[PDB]
Amino acid sequence: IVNRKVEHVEIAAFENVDGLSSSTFLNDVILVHQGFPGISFSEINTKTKFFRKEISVPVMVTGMTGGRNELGRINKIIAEVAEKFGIPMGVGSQRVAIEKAEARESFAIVRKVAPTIPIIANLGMPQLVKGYGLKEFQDAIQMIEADAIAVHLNPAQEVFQPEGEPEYQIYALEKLRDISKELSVPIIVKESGNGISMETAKLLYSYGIKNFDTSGQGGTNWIAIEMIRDIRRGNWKAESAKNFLDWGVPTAASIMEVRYSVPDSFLVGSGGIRSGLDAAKAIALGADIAGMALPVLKSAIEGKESLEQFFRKIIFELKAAMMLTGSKDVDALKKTSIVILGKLKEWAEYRGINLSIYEKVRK
Amino acid sequence: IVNRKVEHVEIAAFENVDGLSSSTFLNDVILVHQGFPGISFSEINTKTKFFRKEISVPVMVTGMTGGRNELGRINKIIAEVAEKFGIPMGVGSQRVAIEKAEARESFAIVRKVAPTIPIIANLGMPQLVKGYGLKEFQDAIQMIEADAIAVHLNPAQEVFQPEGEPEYQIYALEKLRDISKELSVPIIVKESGNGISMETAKLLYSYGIKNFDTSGQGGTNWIAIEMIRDIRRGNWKAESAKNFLDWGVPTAASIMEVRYSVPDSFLVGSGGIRSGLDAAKAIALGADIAGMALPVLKSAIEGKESLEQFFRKIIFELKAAMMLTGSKDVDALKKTSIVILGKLKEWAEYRGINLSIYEKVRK
Amino acid sequence: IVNRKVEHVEIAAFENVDGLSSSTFLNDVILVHQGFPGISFSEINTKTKFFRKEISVPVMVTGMTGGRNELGRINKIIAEVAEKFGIPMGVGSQRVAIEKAEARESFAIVRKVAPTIPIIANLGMPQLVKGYGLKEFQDAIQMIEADAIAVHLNPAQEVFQPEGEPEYQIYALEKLRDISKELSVPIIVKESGNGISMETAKLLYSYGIKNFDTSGQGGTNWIAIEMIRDIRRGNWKAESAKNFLDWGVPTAASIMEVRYSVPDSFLVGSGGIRSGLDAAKAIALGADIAGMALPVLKSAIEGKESLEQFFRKIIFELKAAMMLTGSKDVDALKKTSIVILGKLKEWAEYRGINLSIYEKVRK
Amino acid sequence: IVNRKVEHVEIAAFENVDGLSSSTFLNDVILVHQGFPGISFSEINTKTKFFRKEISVPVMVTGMTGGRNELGRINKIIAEVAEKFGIPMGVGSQRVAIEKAEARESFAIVRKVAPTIPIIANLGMPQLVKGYGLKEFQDAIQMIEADAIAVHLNPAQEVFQPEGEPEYQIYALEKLRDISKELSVPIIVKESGNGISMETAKLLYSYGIKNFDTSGQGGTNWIAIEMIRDIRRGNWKAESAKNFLDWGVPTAASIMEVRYSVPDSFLVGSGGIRSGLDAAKAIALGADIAGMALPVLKSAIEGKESLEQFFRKIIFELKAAMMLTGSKDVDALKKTSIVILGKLKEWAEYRGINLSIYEKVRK
Amino acid sequence: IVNRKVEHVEIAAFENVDGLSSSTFLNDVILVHQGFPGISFSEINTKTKFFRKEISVPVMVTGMTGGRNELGRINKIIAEVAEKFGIPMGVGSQRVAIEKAEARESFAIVRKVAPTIPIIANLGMPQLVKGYGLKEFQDAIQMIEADAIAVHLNPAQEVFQPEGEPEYQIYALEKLRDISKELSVPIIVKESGNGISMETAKLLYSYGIKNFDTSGQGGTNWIAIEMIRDIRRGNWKAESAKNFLDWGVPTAASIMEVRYSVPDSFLVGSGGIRSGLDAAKAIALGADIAGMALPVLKSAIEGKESLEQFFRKIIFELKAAMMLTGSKDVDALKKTSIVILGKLKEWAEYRGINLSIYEKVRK
Ligand SMILES: Cc1cc2c(cc1C)N(C[C@H](O)[C@H](O)[C@H](O)COP(=O)(O)O)c1[nH]c(=O)[nH]c(=O)c1N2
Ligand SMILES: Cc1cc2c(cc1C)N(C[C@H](O)[C@H](O)[C@H](O)COP(=O)(O)O)c1[nH]c(=O)[nH]c(=O)c1N2
Ligand SMILES: Cc1cc2c(cc1C)N(C[C@H](O)[C@H](O)[C@H](O)COP(=O)(O)O)c1[nH]c(=O)[nH]c(=O)c1N2
Ligand SMILES: Cc1cc2c(cc1C)N(C[C@H](O)[C@H](O)[C@H](O)COP(=O)(O)O)c1[nH]c(=O)[nH]c(=O)c1N2
Ligand SMILES: Cc1cc2c(cc1C)N(C[C@H](O)[C@H](O)[C@H](O)COP(=O)(O)O)c1[nH]c(=O)[nH]c(=O)c1N2
Repeated sequence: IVNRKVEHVEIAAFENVDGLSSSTFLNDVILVHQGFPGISFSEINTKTKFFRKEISVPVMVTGMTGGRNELGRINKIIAEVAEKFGIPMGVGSQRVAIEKAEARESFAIVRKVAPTIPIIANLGMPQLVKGYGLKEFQDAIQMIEADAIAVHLNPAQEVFQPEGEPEYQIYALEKLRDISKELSVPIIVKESGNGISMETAKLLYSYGIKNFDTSGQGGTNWIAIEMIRDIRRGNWKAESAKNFLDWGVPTAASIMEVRYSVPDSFLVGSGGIRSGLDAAKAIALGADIAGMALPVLKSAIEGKESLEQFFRKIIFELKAAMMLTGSKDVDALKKTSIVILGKLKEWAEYRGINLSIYEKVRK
Repeated sequence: IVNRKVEHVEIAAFENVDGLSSSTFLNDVILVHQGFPGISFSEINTKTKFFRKEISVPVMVTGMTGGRNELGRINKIIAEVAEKFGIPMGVGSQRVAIEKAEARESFAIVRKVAPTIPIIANLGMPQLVKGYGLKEFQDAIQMIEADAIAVHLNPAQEVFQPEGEPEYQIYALEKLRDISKELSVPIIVKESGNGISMETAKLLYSYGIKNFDTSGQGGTNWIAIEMIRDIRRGNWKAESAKNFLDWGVPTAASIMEVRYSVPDSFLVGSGGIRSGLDAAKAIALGADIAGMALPVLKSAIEGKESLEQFFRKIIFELKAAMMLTGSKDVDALKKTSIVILGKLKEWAEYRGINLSIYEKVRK
Repeated sequence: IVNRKVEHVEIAAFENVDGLSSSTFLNDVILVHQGFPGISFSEINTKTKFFRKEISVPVMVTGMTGGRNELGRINKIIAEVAEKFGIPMGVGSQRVAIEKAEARESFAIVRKVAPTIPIIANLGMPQLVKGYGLKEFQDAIQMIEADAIAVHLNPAQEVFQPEGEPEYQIYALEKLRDISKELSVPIIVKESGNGISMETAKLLYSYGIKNFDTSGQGGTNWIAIEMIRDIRRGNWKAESAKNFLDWGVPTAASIMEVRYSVPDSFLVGSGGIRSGLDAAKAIALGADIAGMALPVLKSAIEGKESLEQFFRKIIFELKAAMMLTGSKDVDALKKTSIVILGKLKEWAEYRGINLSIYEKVRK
Repeated sequence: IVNRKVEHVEIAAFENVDGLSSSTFLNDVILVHQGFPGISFSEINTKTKFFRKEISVPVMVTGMTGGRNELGRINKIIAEVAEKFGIPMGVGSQRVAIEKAEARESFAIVRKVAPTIPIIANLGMPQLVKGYGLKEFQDAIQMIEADAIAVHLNPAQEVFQPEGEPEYQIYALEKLRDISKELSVPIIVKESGNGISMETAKLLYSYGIKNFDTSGQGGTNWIAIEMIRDIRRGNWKAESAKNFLDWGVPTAASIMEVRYSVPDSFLVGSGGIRSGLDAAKAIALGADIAGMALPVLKSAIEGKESLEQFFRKIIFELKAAMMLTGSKDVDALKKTSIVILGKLKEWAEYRGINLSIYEKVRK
Repeated sequence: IVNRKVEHVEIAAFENVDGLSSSTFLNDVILVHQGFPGISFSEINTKTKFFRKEISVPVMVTGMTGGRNELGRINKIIAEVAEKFGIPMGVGSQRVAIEKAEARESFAIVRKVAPTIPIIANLGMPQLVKGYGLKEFQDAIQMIEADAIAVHLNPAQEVFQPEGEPEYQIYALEKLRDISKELSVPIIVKESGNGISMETAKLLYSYGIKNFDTSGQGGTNWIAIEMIRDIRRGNWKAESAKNFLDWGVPTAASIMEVRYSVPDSFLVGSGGIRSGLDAAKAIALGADIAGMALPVLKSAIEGKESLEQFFRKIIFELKAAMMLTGSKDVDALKKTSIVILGKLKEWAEYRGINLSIYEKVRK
């Protein structure tokens, strides 16, 4: 509590950037109550598959950090709790540990304290245009004995950074498609707060990507975070960032767009998942699991007991929503009755998402 | 800073008239975020055609002023900055310069400091019913070696002015049609804050006019400006003007209406364009270029450095929206995916704009 | 200013009952602006027919009062101004003057100071329920040399009266149909603030009534007026009236319902008409004439000059809406382009108003 | 209603400058209610002396305008109503009419329609600073057969003028003392919205001035008026004027300061007098007469009838305050019981106004 | 605009810490307006003495920064503008430059571009408790050829720092008294936002300090700044700092306390001076000169022209206050009439500041 944290963690944890001027559109999704659930709360089974492993609840912690000692302390807390609950955990970008051996332990610690759960490696898509490839993926994976690797897209954050220029030439996907052949674990492509559209999902699927993490708008606003970095430097790009605070595909729309355009994908619904009711909605809408990042960071900073109480609350809320929809298991929740209203309805109509066909696909 | 400005400039620059009680409907248009853009920021090309010239960015400054020394100094600042950025500039109505030789310099200064960019001349449609014709158009054009001439429509402003009566007999378009035959440059017909409908666009097109500048409601509210002139005179028309503050076709609806009804038009989207994101929206919706007047005037009054900063910000915001839609160039932006929601969707439905065919036409 | 007025006039003029918790739905109707109107302001012709007479402007003052000296003074003001402007005027219910000779002059004064315009007699439907018949109708007409007689429906007001029991049995319409055979002037059936539905209009038309005045919700709220009378008496019906403050067909929807269900009707659009723009919207939507009551009462109380200024304002606003839709005359305004949005659109869709056929019917 | 008014009249009448960010402190003065007044309403006598004449009510209209035709029309309205009510009227500064013969009639009209009441000429102190002398003072008096001449102080307004440099050297008071020797009528020195302090009153009294008009803060805010002129010119002095909007001695404190420091003065209490109750408070606090300017201007603009209703209201409110303090005449109101509270009390204590002796002085 | 600033400068310039939950009490001080000033604006003389030099205006820029290249750039701007306006400038703490030769140039540059005005060096009282002695003071003075050195007190900022333990033992004052013997320039002791009380002023004067800078609460809130640094680190001291946001002696009360307790002091009135009227109030209350820091930093960050404009406004506001109190020079302003009200009057009463004697002392 004396030394400063890296600036992006300092801002995410302590500034007003969660859902700032943005929306998941989850308020436009209603799960229909069943006054006769047909199940017992104690029979509800929240187990599900995550590649070759079984996990205890259809939630994951998505990648955030690593690379300095204090960041390894936060990673260790999150991993210990994730191991206890049987939930998968992604790490943050491993680029610093690829570059510097001293940064490695703040990632490897995760696997030491969480030997059984799925652990998910992380590198950013622009690194593929800047020299990273098969070897650096394998290094990231072996560092934490990962069961998958996430490749993140963050062009909106990069456009509004004080220095910088997003680079997403098609060569990156050509290289990723090559790497996907040689890796021993699956690739998931995720956004970083601005969501995945049907066009992007279909382009990724054409290069062999089958696993996606929506990371839609409505949760951590990385455009807001770069706006605050720009404010702190007296950088005029801050006022430009302000005009883009509601840029991106809202999480509920991105889950519908990826499930509809890639019906057989393995889909993580994330970006603004803050309760187990949000998690249930994301699954019923079409995700296979719900992901969360910021609220886990905030609770882990408060400490291990805070984070265990956080997962207790999320799991309770998910099971309440399953009980009150008569969903005895995760498969039943994916098929349960919903109502779609409001702006989400209008988004799907304009985008050509024929709801009857949608309903069949999501199940 | 001692002498009063002309009354309409004083009010537009310093009273609350920008979007007063009115709306562009641009908030109902969303550009769909592409988390894999397929391009590098440094590859984005914003060049586009403006008649026989290329311009650097698909934006123009539309006509505002001229005719007095202090107005000449604002024109000179705006023209030097436009020249430096490679953007077209319209001047304000040249009627006073046609009438008085001493008023000419405050228009001509534009072409002196901006020898390369397109410069657009300006006369009012009602002058055509009051003796102006071919010679006065040629004179307006020669005064600034213009590349085009804008003919403005402002009946709403004229209805509420303390004095006066709009005159828009069809003879004006008969005369404009004859003129267009003899002129060496194209004619653009523009509104002045209340927008172009399908009926107006089709009537103009039927007299040979193919170049339109929407100047929709949502930006400078000229009904509110005359309301303020009437308030200042103790004139009761002020309360009637109040009842019409939201009169007009909103800029986004007018861009759709003109593009749908006149698919081969060259279309400036203006009226309440206040960021490069608004500009990108207007182009994606169907415009060829985005036009701005009031914010350029306010920054030019602050000075040359303020207006250079203003254009740097608009350009950066337009490039951010192109980067985040995967639009490598202006042609790509015109075909990028959008969502239309809300009142703009209801407007297009009632007006018979078949969205399937809309999407095809805008591209 | 020393003696109290009759209670319903005192409440209407001075309590907050105009539009209380109620809506005309006119905000959902947009008149499409035409930047090239095709006319000059001075050629606009506002003349129209009202039965066998021509009137100067398509607006009428609907019935409000009469029956005491002070009410006769307000009637004289309204009538002299109406005569000067060439606009028709209805009087308030003539029941008291049928009952008492001393109450006659406060009605007859209207024809004395207004010899040329149309003057519309008034009796309530509940008087036909109670045995008024042909002679009392003839006497109401003769008293003011009326050009028509309006029969008002006010069941909502009657239900919430401290004393009240409305009776609206079908034999009253049998009596009215018999009476219509023997009168020299046409009958108009109007509501009193809660609007005419398609069922009510079709029922009235089946008994021979062809002239209707909507008197929809959104203007004077007569449920609110009786709520206030109940409050002043410590009567618990006030809380019940509160629950009905938004009861009734909104003016814009009643115009649509009557014009669609009775396409040949002569239709006054009234209830909450408060500007010339509201008047123009009522006519473009399907009315022949716009009617107003409360704002005329409030201005007449202020005095003759205040009421002349009031009409000047309404007329100017109507002509501005005509000018800015390119409507050279009232017939053109009836066919001008509009947009219907919002709740009005949903109301019409649910009620089976096929908008295509609506547009044809209204013109 | 078509030509613009002179700028300071346009701003005063129609912008929000009455009491802007300023206070009369009259809310800190309570007149003690007397439940047994000892008089009947009809015996109240409001007559008082104004120099050699008797006036009907202890109120005057203070100087505002003149010098153009339209300003002459407002002066004629005020003067005819003042003559009808028996109240004195001052004219606005006569500088323009001293400079230009064509501007004379807009002042002289006052004496033509008001032959009997006191009429007070007006010139500014800055004219004495600039070499106006005895003949220009005599000419200002003769122009309207004035009964007195007011010399106004307006340094605060002059400091914030776009153009301004106030000069208030002691030789002007030497000139004024010389002039006073040779005039046939008395001089009143008044402020212009920022109030007379004890230092200023004692300095003026040392040069022979015995008649003062407080013109304190809380009413028309002339710093605010010049702030608005600076805003309209894009002049940065506007922000400085903003910081001074509450500069000056509040009217109630200026009445106390002048009556205490100059106990034999003839004292007009003005600045923010807006009701007959404010007028009665000013007199009970120590003024001889209450003066008003802005509300008279606003009512005269409305018309003769509006200004007659205005005076009827002020007079009735004054007589109600006289009745309810048991004050049968103006002398009694001057001695009636009051309470001083709040900031006014603290102001007086800090300024060394021994309230015991204050009560004796005021009476 | 790309690299981060040092954290205290980032927070002060761009977070909401000016006057946060604190008050100068300057709103309780009124300068009495003089409607006959007795002077001309052009004759007002703002020159005054600052030790052995004459300065152009009685305002100084107090110490803020230096020690890194970007901090040297801001110092260069402030010193160039200060030299232009003839106003003294203090630098920020020189500790880093005593420690590291590379940090010297970012202070020295001040004397290079400002060869004439008074420059004031700066070290903290905590360096005397640690270890600094005569040579390090001499070195700070020679580094910039200073005309005086300020020694700052900042115990409240130190208490709330994430790492802090303030130490203010009396041997530091013994050391300062010994150093003062051997310096060739005077020492000023200043606070840093929490004000100087009569106890602290008397204690300092007993060790030979004769020059003081109040730096009261109401301006830059350094407990707020440390509160935000604590929030950024997740440090629970932030909630404790919250409870102390309004800790300290308000600037106006600190000026009265130090002038009353040390009547012969040379006194800078600072902490929340934001306009020339604030500056005038501080001088009239008892200060010799008014000091500012934060608004100078914010303008310097915008650029040299912004800073020049900021000083033009301050000087104009000061001269307006001088003009409107009839104060021909600074000595006159120091004796001009005031009113003290409200909490400031209560504070002085409770603290035994006999206002009679106060008046005499301040003059
Ligand atoms: C502090 C912190 C840091 C990072 C992130 C987030 C946070 C809060 N996120 C993005 C994260 O995985 C997730 O996609 C978004 O934050 C949206 O989910 P939430 O709204 O936060 O639940 C992230 N994403 C990733 O792929 N690589 C990483 O290095 C990081 N770093
Ligand atoms: C002060 C000023 C003056 C003018 C205008 C505007 C302003 C702000 N505009 C209309 C302008 O070109 C534009 O169509 C509208 O103002 C809408 O765009 P903005 O919302 O202002 O960006 C205008 N247009 C025109 O064709 N001739 C002209 O003389 C003027 N004068
Ligand atoms: C004071 C007053 C008195 C009456 C009325 C109204 C008012 C305000 N109205 C109803 C009126 O004609 C009209 O239908 C409604 O008031 C709705 O129009 P406005 O919203 O008032 O313009 C009414 N109508 C009627 O047919 N006979 C009448 O006696 C009266 N009395
Ligand atoms: C429109 C207008 C114009 C003038 C003024 C006022 C107004 C409103 N006032 C000042 C006026 O006499 C009076 O002292 C102040 O306005 C304060 O009183 P009110 O608050 O306005 O009642 C003013 N006074 C003066 O002595 N000579 C003048 O020429 C004018 N001009
Ligand atoms: C960014 C910045 C940094 C510094 C300061 C201020 C600011 C704004 N201040 C305190 C400054 O001199 C002054 O006493 C207080 O800020 C109060 O005055 P203002 O309210 O800021 O005008 C300060 N004082 C000091 O003696 N040595 C220093 O190093 C600094 N550093």
